[PDB]
Amino acid sequence: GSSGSSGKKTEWSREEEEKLLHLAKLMPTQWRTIAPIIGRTAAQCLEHYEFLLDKAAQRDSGPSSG
Repeated sequence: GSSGSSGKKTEWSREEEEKLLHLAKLMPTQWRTIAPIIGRTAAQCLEHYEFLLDKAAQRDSGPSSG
């Protein structure tokens, strides 16, 4: 039981992201630590992070054959 209003949901910001990509890469197996280091929960950090990776690819910007 919920409503389409602010509260349960949580939108990230350029800042939260930038730092996320950094930490995530630093310790991809320490979400339990990055969570409290960023502000969001382990699940939130991982969930959001992973989402970014895919989001980036989708971006029209063509990938760099590597």
